[PDB]
Amino acid sequence: VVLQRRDWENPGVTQLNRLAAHPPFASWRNSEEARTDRPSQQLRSLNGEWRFAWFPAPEAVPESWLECDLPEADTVVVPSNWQMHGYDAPIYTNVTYPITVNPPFVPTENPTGCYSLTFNVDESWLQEGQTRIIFDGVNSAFHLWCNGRWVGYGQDSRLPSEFDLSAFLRAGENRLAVMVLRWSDGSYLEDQDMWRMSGIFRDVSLLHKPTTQISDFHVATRFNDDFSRAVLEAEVQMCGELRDYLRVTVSLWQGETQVASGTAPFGGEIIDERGGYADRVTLRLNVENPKLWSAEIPNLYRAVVELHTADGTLIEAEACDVGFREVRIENGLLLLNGKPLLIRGVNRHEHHPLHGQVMDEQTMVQDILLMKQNNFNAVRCSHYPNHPLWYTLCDRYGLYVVDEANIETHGMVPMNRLTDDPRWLPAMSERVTRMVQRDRNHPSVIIWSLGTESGHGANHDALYRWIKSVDPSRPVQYEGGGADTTATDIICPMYARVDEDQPFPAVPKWSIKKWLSLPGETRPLILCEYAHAMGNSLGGFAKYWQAFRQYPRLQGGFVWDWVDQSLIKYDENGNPWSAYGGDFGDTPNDRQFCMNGLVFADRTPHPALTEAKHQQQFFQFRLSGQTIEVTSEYLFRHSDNELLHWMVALDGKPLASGEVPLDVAPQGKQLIELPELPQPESAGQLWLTVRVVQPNATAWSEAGHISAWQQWRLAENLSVTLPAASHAIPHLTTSEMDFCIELGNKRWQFNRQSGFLSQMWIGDKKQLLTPLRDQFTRAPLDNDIGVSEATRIDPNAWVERWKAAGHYQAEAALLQCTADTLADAVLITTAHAWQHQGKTLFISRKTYRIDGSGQMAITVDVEVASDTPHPARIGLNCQLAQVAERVNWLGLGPQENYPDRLTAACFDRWDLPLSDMYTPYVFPSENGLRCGTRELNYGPHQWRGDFQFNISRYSQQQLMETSHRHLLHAEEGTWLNIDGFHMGIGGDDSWSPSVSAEFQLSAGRYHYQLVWCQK
Amino acid sequence: VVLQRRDWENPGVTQLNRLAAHPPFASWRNSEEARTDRPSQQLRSLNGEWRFAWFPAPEAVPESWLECDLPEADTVVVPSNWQMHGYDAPIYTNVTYPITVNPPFVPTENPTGCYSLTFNVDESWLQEGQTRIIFDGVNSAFHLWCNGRWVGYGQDSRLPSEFDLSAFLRAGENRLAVMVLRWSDGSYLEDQDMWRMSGIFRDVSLLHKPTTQISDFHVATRFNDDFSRAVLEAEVQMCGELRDYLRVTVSLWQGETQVASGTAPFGGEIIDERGGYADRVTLRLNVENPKLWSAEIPNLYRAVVELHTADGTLIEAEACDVGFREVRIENGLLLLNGKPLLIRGVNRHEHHPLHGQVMDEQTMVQDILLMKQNNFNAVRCSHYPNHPLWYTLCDRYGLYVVDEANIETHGMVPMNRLTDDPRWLPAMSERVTRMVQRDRNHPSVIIWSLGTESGHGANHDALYRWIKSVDPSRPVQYEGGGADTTATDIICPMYARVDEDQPFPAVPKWSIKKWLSLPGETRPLILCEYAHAMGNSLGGFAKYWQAFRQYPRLQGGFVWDWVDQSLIKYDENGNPWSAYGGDFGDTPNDRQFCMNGLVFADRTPHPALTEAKHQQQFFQFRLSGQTIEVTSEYLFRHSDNELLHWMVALDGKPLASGEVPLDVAPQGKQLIELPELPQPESAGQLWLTVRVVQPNATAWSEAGHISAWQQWRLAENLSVTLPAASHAIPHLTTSEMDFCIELGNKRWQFNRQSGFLSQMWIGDKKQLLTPLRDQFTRAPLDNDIGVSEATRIDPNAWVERWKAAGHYQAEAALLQCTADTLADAVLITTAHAWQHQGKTLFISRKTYRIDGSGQMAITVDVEVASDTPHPARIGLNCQLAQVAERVNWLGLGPQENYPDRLTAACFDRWDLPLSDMYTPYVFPSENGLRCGTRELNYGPHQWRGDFQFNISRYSQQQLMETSHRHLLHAEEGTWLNIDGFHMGIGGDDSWSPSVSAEFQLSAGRYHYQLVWCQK
Ligand SMILES: [Mg+2]
Ligand SMILES: [Mg+2]
Ligand SMILES: [Mg+2]
Ligand SMILES: [Mg+2]
Ligand code: NA
Ligand code: NA
Ligand code: NA
Ligand code: NA
Ligand code: NA
Ligand code: NA
Repeated sequence: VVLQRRDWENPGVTQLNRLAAHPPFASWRNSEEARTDRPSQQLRSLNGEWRFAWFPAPEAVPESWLECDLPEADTVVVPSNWQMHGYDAPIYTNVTYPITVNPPFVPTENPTGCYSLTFNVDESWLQEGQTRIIFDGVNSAFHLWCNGRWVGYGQDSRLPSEFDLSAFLRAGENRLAVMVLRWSDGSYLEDQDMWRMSGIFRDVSLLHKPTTQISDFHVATRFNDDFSRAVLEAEVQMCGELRDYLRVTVSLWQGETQVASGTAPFGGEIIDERGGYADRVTLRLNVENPKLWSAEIPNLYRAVVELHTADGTLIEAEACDVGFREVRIENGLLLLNGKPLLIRGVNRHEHHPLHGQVMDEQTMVQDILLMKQNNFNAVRCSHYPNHPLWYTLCDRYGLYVVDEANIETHGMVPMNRLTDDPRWLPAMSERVTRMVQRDRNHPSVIIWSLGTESGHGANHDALYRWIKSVDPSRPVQYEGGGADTTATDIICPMYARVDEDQPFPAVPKWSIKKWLSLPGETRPLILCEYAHAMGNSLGGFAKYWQAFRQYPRLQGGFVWDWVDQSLIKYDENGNPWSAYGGDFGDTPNDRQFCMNGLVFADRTPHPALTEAKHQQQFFQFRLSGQTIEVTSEYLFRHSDNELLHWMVALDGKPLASGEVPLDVAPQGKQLIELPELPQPESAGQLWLTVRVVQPNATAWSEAGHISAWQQWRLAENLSVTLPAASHAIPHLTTSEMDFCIELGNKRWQFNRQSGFLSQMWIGDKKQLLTPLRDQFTRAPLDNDIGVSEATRIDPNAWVERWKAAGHYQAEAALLQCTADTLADAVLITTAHAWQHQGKTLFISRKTYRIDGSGQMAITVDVEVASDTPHPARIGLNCQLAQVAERVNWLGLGPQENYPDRLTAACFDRWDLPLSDMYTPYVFPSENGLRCGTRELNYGPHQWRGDFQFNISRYSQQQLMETSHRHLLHAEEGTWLNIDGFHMGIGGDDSWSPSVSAEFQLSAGRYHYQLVWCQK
Repeated sequence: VVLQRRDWENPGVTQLNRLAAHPPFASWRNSEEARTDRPSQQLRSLNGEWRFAWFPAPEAVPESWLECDLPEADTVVVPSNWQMHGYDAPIYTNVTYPITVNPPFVPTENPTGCYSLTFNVDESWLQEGQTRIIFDGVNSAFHLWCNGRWVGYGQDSRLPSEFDLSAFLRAGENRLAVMVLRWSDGSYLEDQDMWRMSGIFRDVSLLHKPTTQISDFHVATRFNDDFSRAVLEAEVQMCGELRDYLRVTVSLWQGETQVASGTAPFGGEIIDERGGYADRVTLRLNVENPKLWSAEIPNLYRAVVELHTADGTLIEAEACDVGFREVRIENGLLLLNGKPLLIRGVNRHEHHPLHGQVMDEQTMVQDILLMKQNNFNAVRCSHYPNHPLWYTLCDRYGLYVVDEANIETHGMVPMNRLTDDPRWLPAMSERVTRMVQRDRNHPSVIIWSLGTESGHGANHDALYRWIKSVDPSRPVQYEGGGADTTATDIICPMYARVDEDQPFPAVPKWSIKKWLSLPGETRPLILCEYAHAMGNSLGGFAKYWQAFRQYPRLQGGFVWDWVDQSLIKYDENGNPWSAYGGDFGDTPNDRQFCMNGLVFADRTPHPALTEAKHQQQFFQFRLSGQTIEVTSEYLFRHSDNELLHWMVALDGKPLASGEVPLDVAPQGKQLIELPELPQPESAGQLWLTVRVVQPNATAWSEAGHISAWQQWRLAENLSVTLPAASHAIPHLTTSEMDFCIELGNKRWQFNRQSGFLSQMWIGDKKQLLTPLRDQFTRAPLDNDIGVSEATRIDPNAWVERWKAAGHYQAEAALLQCTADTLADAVLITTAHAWQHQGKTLFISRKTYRIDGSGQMAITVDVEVASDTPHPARIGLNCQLAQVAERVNWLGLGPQENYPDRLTAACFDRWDLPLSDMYTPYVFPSENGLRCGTRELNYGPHQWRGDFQFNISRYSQQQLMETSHRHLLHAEEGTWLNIDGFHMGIGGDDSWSPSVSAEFQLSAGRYHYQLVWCQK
């Protein structure tokens, strides 16, 4: 019958014989074990070694398999995705569905996973009560057999499916058989931008409950106006036979102290003309001066729910963690415990590079620590309900959660083709309701979300009202259909810009500042997705946070996203490398669009991460005279684990420094008086750096953790002294093909046909492998490329503007090249013009001055044609012969920084190994820049001026021709790029031009100067 | 798989392979036929003779039935209910489920109907296009096979279920097999107070459409401030292969005149980031000064939707009737076309005494004509979507409709057990959504309803918002959970009273005047059920209408209900009788509670109908001197078919009459002067009577139809003349046992032991069969009985208060009986005491004065113990010897009227046959009373005074002992009851006391006088 019905091609059938959803159960038979959240004997794990066989379709599955293990089958770990074991390929597609769009049908070649397990069941579990099996995650649909008999069917990859096995088991050995289909009618609602995989990827377990049992329970907390009194309200439901002797007790614990308690018989209030719920009871407990829950201080109580007899004999007990907090919207502001929130959030998919989409505790804890260490306070479950342990961990560590239902239909045309169709309402409702029924008691969950990218349909409206009706404690949001529909309490756009309107038809993304004050609008605005962190990204990030602070109704957003979705492949010699879309034969695919993280697959930080930490600081600073003003952005806590370190330095050289304790109230101010500063000996700029240090370790950080910092310029003494004139005078040697200059053990050569410095000698040794030439291009970033491909060009992306304008193909034509001997120097003058098909793009005019002391002063003036696309950079490059261990500079650092992403960097003297001067982005591009530099040292070379640079073993050319980082090979010597000017990187999104006007190189005339010498 | 799946015990499966729901289609291939609504060749009826066999379960059905006709099966007529043909019993239950409550399961003994049909299909339908089958109604679930192969499955008994037969049909003979189950998981949502039947009870048809087709269309009409401009908006959706040459044209017609037109290609406006619906188009037509639709004047246009090509080739045509009207709630008022409605409504089930739940045109038309003739302007579809033809007739004749979803869970405990469970959301949503998708283009449908008596659950909220999202042109209403929840735009209580609060816990029925002004309340109030019309009922009906008129926000209600649900059975002689609950072996049952109508099952009126007509009049009246002031309650029309008849009479005798045209604007007044009336000579009371008459016939009434009336007392001249002094004197004859009085041929006898008038003689004929005695009781009405039964007594009911107090068993004790001889008369004086168990209930003191003219003046004074329950009446009864043909009276008439139901009756001189003085209620009770009577004539007898009376061949004893009207037999002679005072009949409901305080007999001391003579 099962192969005849094809329930996996019927959106009217989403389960068969499946049990009702509920909060996490353990069925404790002792109240103390429940209180302390220790393991339960009534909850067994079935994870471990199972039997597995792969089939191309469900028609290919032999009928013997229902009763006998297949000898052809293998032994594999569960939980797992079968693509991670090599049985078939994982696919990466973004918008376009991985199957033909023909609802409700799927392909006839539908890969099939046959899992089986032989296991023991104890006699005690069968004599009394109810034994159930629980599958936490099966992708995407499945049929279940026990001892050869059919049990039932289930869909939705991301929520538990449970079945009663009481009538099916025997004492001793038992056999489970699970048939997992890769594709089903459920797939039409699971079109998230991620790897498409399948199998049993979350926990399997077995739970024993009594016959008379707790079948559901709800906890609520409401408050008086000043939060000095609370009422905890708990509604409990039972199953089994109803008797007068039955009782529930809900008791509230704080550590080992019981603070409140209530006991009552079953039989709720009268509800209508037919009475009340005889199988339900409500308990109300008064709590005076409750400790409140927030992400700043995650205060938790333990609630224990006991079903028992009047006389006091336990039947069973459940329990959960309780956080006393209020979430409400008033006067256009989202409030937590009466104060306006500021969301420092991120989006987080469940991803591991080795295990695929299987989640474990070690990884989850690793993620939460990094988040909190980097000033984040909120997370979005993009875009499905998470592993149940996630919520418990957020409750305990302190993070605000947006729990989101497993619905995305991005690939339909138009986007709401299913979500407006009443025949898809049943399948949709189950994905929203079963989420709310499971997670409604977690305090970390503050907002419900209806899914993502499914346009706006009437089904969203019904399900919105359903949530508001069953759970008034929490606001509901939904971005689809323009981000401000009747199905959202919060304006929640994706990738809307700070100042810039993007007036798309029907679904415009307004500037967030403008969006608030549209006629009739009153709601708060929090971006569900912003600052697309693909590759070298996060430009313009400070612009959001400046707006967030100034505008009360702008309350933050969630960065896209946390972690790169790369996977590990192995080569011939057995070495691992990071792979993205296409790398498995998967076609069509969306290549590297699956890598948008602030961290790599293995949780190493991208440079963008430090920019997020600095801008998301909790302390704000102002300087007046000798006075630092410190302001706190905390809403509830004092600065009880904070001190201020201050230091003053003269061009990197330390002069004075000290410490002061921080004692600031939430929203308060503290004025710190700096002592009399000693007077500086010499020329240079004085800088002040402050940083907030945490002396004591926490649950989430180490002793000495740095949480905030800020810099200021102090007094400047400009250099007014002439370097006393030297004895020596440089000598010029004119040839037809070269101008050569000599001074002691140093030699310079200017080629008279190319017009550039072709070689330079210290003593006798060659310093250059390539001539010193102008450069107006960069190895293109992901933001520069957008969705542009070889076979389908988008002419609007920056890379295509540059290609079509000939910027990459342009050839330097020499206009002028003269030499003159002066009293104490030699002066070389050059001029070049870069042309493409008869159009002059660039003109570069230079003078090189070599004086008696071996210093070379280079002066550059560039003209750029007003009607060419603004250049990526204006600077110089060369390949040095020398390979040295260390790079030393006086400028912004120590990490990678660009003009629109440099606020986190500080001015000082930095020193790193060469390999650190390279950011290993999986898709290679321009990387490693440092800005605002006054001095650079590498080997015996020193450059001075006011410039930006990168230094590495990889040419811009290798970087732009190579697609995977592991395919790069180090070149002879070190490629040096020194720019007078560099274009911003943008990243408000990664599919259209996103570099803001004030970071484009549009001035038409540019000037910079540099001194090159030996040290 | 069909027997193994058991899809009828699974609320997660409500259909298999069923096509989407849609507005009435006919697939016309000629535009002129679509416009004129003439028959289509592409829509065949399959109604007529089919084959049928009955089984006790689906397991008992032979497999040969799929392949071949069963020799044992009978030929029967479809549509029908198989209970109406005798195959099993119909069941009457009100609240309690007809099956054991154990969701989702049904009994293993499940009466199965096996239907089959052999039919031919036109050759062309096989070559190309799509052939579907439509079942408008199947009760309650079914499986379908064509030519032995399985097609699909269907639930919901009240909306059409459609299937594609294209891959199934063949040349020549085809056979349909339809397996119909009585019970399903669908029955849990179908617990309406009604007979429970089964089968194929609505139409069956075949529809042939092109492969490229119209699959959906919506029509909407919106207006400017004063309705002088309209825009008609029509959205159209297609199925099949998209071609650039395709087009849609929507044209609007009034008769043969095209008023507006619009044409466009497919491809709607951009909706989201993925574009728009390429398979859809939206047309907008301008209409200046549109004829507006209302129930007063049902102005209709015709819209024709053509799917064609660019060069003018038609593919197919659909169509509908369009009414230009706006429905909105503003400032707490329900407005139609800017004006506040006053709903004169009624609930109506689909019921026929012979054919059960099968509807036909003739019965439908008959129903509508009788409603309009009685001043009803609105109907409620209790409690499911009706036969499609009903909405077409309502559009055309003009009645406001409340379309109701087929959801009632009355029998659950608590009432919302299912409707609050997310696992019942899918089954529920299909009942709401598929109603709306079908009926949204009907103009007569002004309000959507979510069902009835299912409590208030979160599923109601979700479906409330769904309707408001897809159709904002109509308010949504729902009564469950207290009548004023968040799932209704209208306060819509059932049986809430005018002045009296009933503060039930959780779900109080506040008095309707009070309900309006509760703190925070702003909504309009229209009762969804009021004035329960069970048996002798509708007392206090005037009180509702007075308040409807004084309070702008009380906008009317729907009477419960239209027609008695009695069925026809046949006895031993084959003579018909009216049957109710229990008479088919059906048990448990709710007896006569299925009979609640204003009309009998055959559409003969109850007396209550005329009271509805009068209180619901559209013209109000005031008299001031010679001035009659007429006011119109019409909102839209002038009195263009209305004249006023006036007449003045002196104690029934005509003195003057006239006619005046009526020309009153909507909400207008008109003053009409009376000519000065000729002076009346003799004593008496003058009465003015006015009626409004329609001189011309309409679509719903004949010429001469009376639509409104009113009466006033004018001048009274009190009688002062002495009667003619008679010359004879009455003689007394005493014995120990009797006082006899004699005058001429006349003779009176008084029993000195009982104390009553025991016999009277006119010459030598006895006039009495039973002595003249006080009576304080009545054969209890349904309102008297309530839910009280022999096996479960309700002590609070009036009949039980009377039974327990001994009213029915009280025996008369004689206290005093004397005779005196005066100058010209004989005086008899009596005193009686009625006692029960040593307690005195009533005392009656009488005098009888028999004088020289032969007249007998009876004076009566009664005491009623304040602590006894107030009596049903204070009067006299006796059984007269004579049986006569006519009854003639001066008083309120001509129909049955009671003290709290007599506003419709007029004071005049009435003359009827004796049988019209008896109302044949199916469950017999007190009936046929007439109030305000000053003179009664019957045979040679005449009674003068100021009394209430009823006259018949049936004693109060027989009426109370007999349960069915057909089991009554005429008694010898005639039973007369003459009351001085009679209690009200009540009727606000029929399950608690409902007679208002001022219509109960509580004065304690009563007085009345009669004169009995032979005229
Ligand atoms: Mg399915
Ligand atoms: Mg997407
Ligand atoms: Mg079913
Ligand atoms: Mg009911
Ligand atoms: Na803000
Ligand atoms: Na992505
Ligand atoms: Na590259
Ligand atoms: Na009113
Ligand atoms: Na009834
Ligand atoms: Na009776």
